[PDB]
Amino acid sequence: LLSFVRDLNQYRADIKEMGLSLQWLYSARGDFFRATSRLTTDFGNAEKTDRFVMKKLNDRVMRVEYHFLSPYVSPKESPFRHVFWGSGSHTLPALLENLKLRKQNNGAFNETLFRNQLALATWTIQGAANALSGDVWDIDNE
Amino acid sequence: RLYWDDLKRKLSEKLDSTDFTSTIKLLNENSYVPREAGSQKDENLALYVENQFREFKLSKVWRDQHFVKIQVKDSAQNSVIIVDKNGRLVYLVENPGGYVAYSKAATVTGKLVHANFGTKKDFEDLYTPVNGSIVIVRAGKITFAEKVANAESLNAIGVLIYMDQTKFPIVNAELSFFGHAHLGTGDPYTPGFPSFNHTQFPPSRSSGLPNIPVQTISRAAAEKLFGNMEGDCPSDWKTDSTCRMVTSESKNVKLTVSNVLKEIKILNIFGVIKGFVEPDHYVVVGAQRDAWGPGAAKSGVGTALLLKLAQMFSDMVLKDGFQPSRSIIFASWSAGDFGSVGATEWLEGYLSSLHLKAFTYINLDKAVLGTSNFKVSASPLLYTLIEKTMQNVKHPVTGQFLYQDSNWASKVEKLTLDNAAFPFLAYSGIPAVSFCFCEDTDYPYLGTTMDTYKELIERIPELNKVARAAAEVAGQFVIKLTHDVELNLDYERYNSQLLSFVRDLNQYRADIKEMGLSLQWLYSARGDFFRATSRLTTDFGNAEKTDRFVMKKLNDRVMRVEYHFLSPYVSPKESPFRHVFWGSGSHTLPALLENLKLRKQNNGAFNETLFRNQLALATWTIQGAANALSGDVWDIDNE
Amino acid sequence: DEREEEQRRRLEEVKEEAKRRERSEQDLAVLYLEAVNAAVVFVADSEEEAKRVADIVKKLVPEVIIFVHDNFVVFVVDSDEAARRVYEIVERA
Ligand SMILES: *[C@@H]1O[C@H](CO)[C@@H](O[C@@H]2O[C@H](CO)[C@@H](O[C@@H]3O[C@H](CO)[C@@H](O)[C@H](O)[C@@H]3O)[C@H](O)[C@H]2NC(C)=O)[C@H](O)[C@H]1NC(C)=O
Ligand SMILES: *[C@@H]1O[C@H](CO)[C@@H](O[C@@H]2O[C@H](CO)[C@@H](O[C@@H]3O[C@H](CO)[C@@H](O)[C@H](O)[C@@H]3O)[C@H](O)[C@H]2NC(C)=O)[C@H](O)[C@H]1NC(C)=O
Ligand SMILES: *[C@@H]1O[C@H](CO)[C@@H](O[C@@H]2O[C@H](CO)[C@@H](O[C@@H]3O[C@H](CO)[C@@H](O)[C@H](O)[C@@H]3O)[C@H](O)[C@H]2NC(C)=O)[C@H](O)[C@H]1NC(C)=O
Ligand SMILES: *[C@@H]1O[C@H](CO)[C@@H](O[C@@H]2O[C@H](CO)[C@@H](O)[C@H](O)[C@H]2NC(C)=O)[C@H](O)[C@H]1NC(C)=O
Ligand SMILES: [Ca+2]
Repeated sequence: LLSFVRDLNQYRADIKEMGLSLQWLYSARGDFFRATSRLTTDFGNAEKTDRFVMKKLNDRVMRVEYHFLSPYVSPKESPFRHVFWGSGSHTLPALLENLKLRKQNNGAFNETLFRNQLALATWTIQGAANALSGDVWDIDNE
Repeated sequence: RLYWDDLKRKLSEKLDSTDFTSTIKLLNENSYVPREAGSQKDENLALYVENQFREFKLSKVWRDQHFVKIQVKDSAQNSVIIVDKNGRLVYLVENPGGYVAYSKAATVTGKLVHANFGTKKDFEDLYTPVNGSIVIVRAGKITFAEKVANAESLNAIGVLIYMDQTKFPIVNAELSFFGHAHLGTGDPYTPGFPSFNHTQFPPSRSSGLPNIPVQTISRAAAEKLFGNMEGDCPSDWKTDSTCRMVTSESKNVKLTVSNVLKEIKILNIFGVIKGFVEPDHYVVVGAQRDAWGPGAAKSGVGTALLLKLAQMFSDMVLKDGFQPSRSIIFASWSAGDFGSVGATEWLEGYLSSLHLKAFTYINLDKAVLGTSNFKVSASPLLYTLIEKTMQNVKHPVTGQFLYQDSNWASKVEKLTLDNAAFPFLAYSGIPAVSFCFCEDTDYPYLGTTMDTYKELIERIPELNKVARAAAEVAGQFVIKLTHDVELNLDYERYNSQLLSFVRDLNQYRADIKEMGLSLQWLYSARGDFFRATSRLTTDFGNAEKTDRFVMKKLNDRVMRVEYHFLSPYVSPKESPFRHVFWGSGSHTLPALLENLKLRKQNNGAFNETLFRNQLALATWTIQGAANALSGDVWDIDNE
Repeated sequence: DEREEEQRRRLEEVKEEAKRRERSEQDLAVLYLEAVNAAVVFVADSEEEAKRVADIVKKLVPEVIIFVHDNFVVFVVDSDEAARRVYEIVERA
């Protein structure tokens, strides 16, 4: 995630000229870091002989890769839904290339597509962080 | 240790000592009415519900903040005018006080053609075509959005909606009313993704937003319009004698709608009672808080039921030793009048957290509208739970059990777009249930300024007792879903559903045979699903209920049943209602049946390649659900 | 070549804006109706017919407020009853 936002830094002005902000990406990054740190802490404080606490924590672990599959894309027409390692306009590299087309001032840049990409990627990351953080009522979002 | 009988008896004991009418009357005080979505009184009622949840000492009380776009009236008044095509006279029919949210702002002029209810069959059996003309329809059978969509499908330029006296015996003929015409749920400008600031609100419009103006009019305005129209309305429509069909040659109608979008902040209030064994799995109980007018029946009854259920269950857990295995979430939604916006956006925001965790939703909206009938619409997985509940809960008036028809399950109507349980079932794959004590007619004051406490207590003098019966039904649902190690979710029910499907296919067998296709794979999938359900029931019977690990495996397999009927081949953003049984779109079984129906009509409306793909994807959805229910991947048998 | 382009587009703009201010008599009648929330706006062929129809309406509906303007007649009422009566009279007389 850090690398992702760093790849965004080279386009600050673009993000600034479209009236957009990167604050929500940093907040989602913080939430994901918090979720991973507490998951490691829970693994450390749990007893490995307790089959059920370990099962719950391992289920939370097994949901990590699944939550990076884009939930806003058709799996039939774009099967490679992983926003990190897939292909299509739903991936972070596609967002970066579309944003790249705004500096190189041709008419290839699609602003509405970029806004939708940013929204969907931001909430994919935030939802992965929320799901990793625990129960739905224990999400500290405001 | 308390068992089911002890919990039932204590629940009934607490229901006897509960005063629902006082809270209903409190929700109709001037500090809470009217409570349009995002208004100050909506926030006041939200704060009251939050403080009540805190005072009940629930396990945790929290809130969700959303910024959604609704539509409100503009300073420019919407108008319905009659113009003479000679140009010599114009006549203001009405400046309506109500409006239809999400209507397009436009001015259109043309003939006025009467459609009975706006259904597709009403349009097909019509003498006068509606293309290029304004359509006037009665409300009552389908949502406003469905009427407007059916009108747009035939190139109508406008829609007028009124309440006839036969369907709505209202003395006040000038009563205004309100609705919305968005063919969908949630914020129509954030289709498929939560209405949170994190998204920075990109430009995206739901495909269900209409492109023609639609306006609600009073019955007096409808009769004034009929005064300028010809032709008697059909007898089977069963409407007023003043009804007419088409405008005269000399008269046209001008409809002007100028509603404006408005961004508002809505609050969703939540309280949670944590479980004692598996607190990560939970039931959700929700109720709409907002309303255009006073919304006593539309919002007050449901909110009072939510408050009372939360209070009673908190008292049972804290004082009566009730130890639910799973958690219970009580939710007060907002912006429900605009298409269950709060609940839909909550689902879209926390889908990743609700996945295989929220296993049942119980809606409380409009649960008390009458006393004659007890009606229910739910996923089949809850049917058994409903039956057992109807067999021991007594009718508030007659005193008999609600279970009087043994064939009730074959007459259940599926959840509709206007019900808050519909996005829970069709989009997120959570088994949902809605129920109501109602009449054969519709409650006439829904969406009007006459939906007050006085009218409700006058139509239903036994309001306290009926509210108690509805709360008993909901509480027995919650107890059965949270108290035992078994979930009381009946997967075997879906077998029946599948049978109906293939039977509905039989009337098109010849078509299936001339396209070179077979139904043999569907029957094999039915056999696989039936055997899987039988094996699961046998495993539940042979298992030890104290062995938490075997029960955990079997219950996880149970909790995946509703999710596996969500179509995995469609985009959840553009087709959110993915459930092949209860959703909408070309991926559902009813859509397959309608497309197949078009093959008899030998015109080019039938789409063969679309039908072949529909059949393939539905067949493999059913087969994959059966395979997933059968067990491990290596234990799947293939011919 | 670009001078001819700007000349062409300026003439096209003038055409569009000239076509957009095209009013009908019914448009002015509807503006009269919507301005004061009138019930009926009647466009006569002459001021005499306007006066005669207005006087007939005033005789049958005394409470109506009548605004006679060239050959246009604007009927403002206080109740829907008077609106219906005025409309029937103007449409059938
Ligand atoms: C509703 O749809 C109908 C059907 O398209 C529309 O009526 C159609 O109007 C056009 C032009 O007004 C007609 O075109 C003429 O058709 C005659 C047919 O004999 C042809 O000889 C002429 O050369 C010309 O093409 C068309 O026929 C007519 N259709 C019918 C069945 O009468 C109607 O206008 C639509 N409603 C509205 C309000 O626009
Ligand atoms: C999250 O998004 C919402 C909705 O976009 C933001 O609320 C809106 O914020 C704008 C700008 O601060 C408000 O407009 C301003 O209104 C004041 C008062 O008239 C005026 O002086 C300004 O010139 C500007 O027009 C707008 O009213 C407000 N909308 C609502 C419904 O409150 C919110 O700020 C965002 N939150 C964060 C943390 O970004
Ligand atoms: C009958 O139904 C079939 C199936 O839906 C229709 O064929 C479909 O036609 C559309 C538009 O012609 C095709 O859309 C395509 O989408 C891809 C997505 O990447 C895009 O790249 C293309 O530019 C195009 O927009 C779609 O592929 C195609 N589907 C199939 C299975 O052939 C057909 O049009 C329908 N017939 C009638 C008369 O409506
Ligand atoms: C920029 O991206 C948007 C979003 O993908 C494109 O909008 C699509 O437009 C087509 C028709 O042109 C529609 O069928 C789609 O429904 C639109 N998509 C969405 C998400 O609204 C737009 O075409 C792109 N612009 C260019 C120049 O390629
Ligand atoms: Ca949304």
